[PDB]
Amino acid sequence: RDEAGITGTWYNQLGSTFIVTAGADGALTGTYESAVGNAESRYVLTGRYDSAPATDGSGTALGWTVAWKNNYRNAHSATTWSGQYVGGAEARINTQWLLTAGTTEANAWASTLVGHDTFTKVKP
Amino acid sequence: RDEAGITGTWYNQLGSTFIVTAGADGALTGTYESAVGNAESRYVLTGRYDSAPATDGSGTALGWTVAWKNNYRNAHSATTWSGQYVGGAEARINTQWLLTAGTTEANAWASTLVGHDTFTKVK
Amino acid sequence: DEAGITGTWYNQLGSTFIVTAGADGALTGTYESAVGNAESRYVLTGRYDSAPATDGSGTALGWTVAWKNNYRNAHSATTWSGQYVGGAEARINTQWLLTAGTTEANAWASTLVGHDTFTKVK
Amino acid sequence: DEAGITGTWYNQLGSTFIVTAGADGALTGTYESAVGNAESRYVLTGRYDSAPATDGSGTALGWTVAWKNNYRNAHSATTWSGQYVGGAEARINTQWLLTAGTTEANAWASTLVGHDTFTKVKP
Repeated sequence: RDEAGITGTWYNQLGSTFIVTAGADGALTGTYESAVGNAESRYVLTGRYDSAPATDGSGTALGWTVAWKNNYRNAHSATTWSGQYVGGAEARINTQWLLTAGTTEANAWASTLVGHDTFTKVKP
Repeated sequence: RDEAGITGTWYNQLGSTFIVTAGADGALTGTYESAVGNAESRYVLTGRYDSAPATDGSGTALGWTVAWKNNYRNAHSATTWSGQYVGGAEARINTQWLLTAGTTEANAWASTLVGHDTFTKVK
Repeated sequence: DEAGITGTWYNQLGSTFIVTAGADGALTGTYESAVGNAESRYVLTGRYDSAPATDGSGTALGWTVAWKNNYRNAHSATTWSGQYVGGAEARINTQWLLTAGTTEANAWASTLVGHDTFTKVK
Repeated sequence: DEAGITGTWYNQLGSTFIVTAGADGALTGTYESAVGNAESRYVLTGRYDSAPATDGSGTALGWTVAWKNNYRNAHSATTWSGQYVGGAEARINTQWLLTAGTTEANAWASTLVGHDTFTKVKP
């Protein structure tokens, strides 16, 4: 388990804030606050992680989702982050993400942005 | 919202089976069974959807995650699907996905597959 | 194969992909997009595996269009990465990335991803 | 940006990208990968926006390598899509898709996705 390691507050290269708890049976629960886009304050996130990773120095696979609706705004969109947690002095979660917006069928070719976020326990 | 429309069993183009409950608060919970890769039986999934979508006939944005560990197997990996639900007679969830495996730092450039899954109510 | 790839292809959106595959592994031709900030034909260039596996695998390829021609400039570029699969029902199965020139501030939102399947008839 | 893009670039893995930007929007050159099933230099071709915006935006570009040369054939191709940012920190920021030739049964796992940043300084 990297339950110890994952749980807590993380920061990406944009200044976004990711607060998460890793449960014992593979759950990720928390809130996400984005520094960019059509977003204000905290959004619910849920995800999953590998609770029994390989002990061979490999990272721990995880992922989570945010739907960009809360008590402030609704951006009619959702982001999934897919990546791995890497332990050590400078712990890191390296991710790629997909951000899909609800579109009409004629616009659906342009529904989905892709990008990458690196999270550290210390802000930039 | 699409709570009723989304809740149920979905099948993708590979024969994979998505069983999902959409909650009133925007939650998705259920099980995923992959017909492909290093997987057997059901895996837990959790995700979110837009519980108050646009009414201009847009899709409903959603996403979910599966970590590929259950009682039977552990593939040391996780998939996320990001996409949108389109309701109607031929209801569809159109998704793109990222599958990341735990890797060493030297192999991290090769950690993440990308693909697309289209889910339908009937196989 | 050279001649199997060479020719006119159509995707699920009604776009038109006209390509010649060189013996040197080159792809050259033109792309006409049915959607987005585009009109008329655009130059494309790419590469393909000119000596693929013989075990029934497809043939890897990729190409780029920058969305500038004599009519329009959308300050963006698409790359398609995929594989050609021969046979009665010949297909090129691709995923693509479309990056627009952005400011540094908006760079997180620079790139769309999608998937196009090309066939020999519409 | 033709003079600015033209040159020898290195990514964070130490791969070498030698490119020439043409007047007519062409990119031509060689790529040498520090990782995967690769040896020596491979032909690349691509395109860039030869008349970009004047508003501080980057220059959109992309290129393709097929991983066949005289030394090796990985039966795969990578495309990089990104933008050139001029000036102080001269940078090409890209995302990439690496597709292998696969059987139809394995086509779900045909494509890797990643990100590479290029600078003229070898790290």
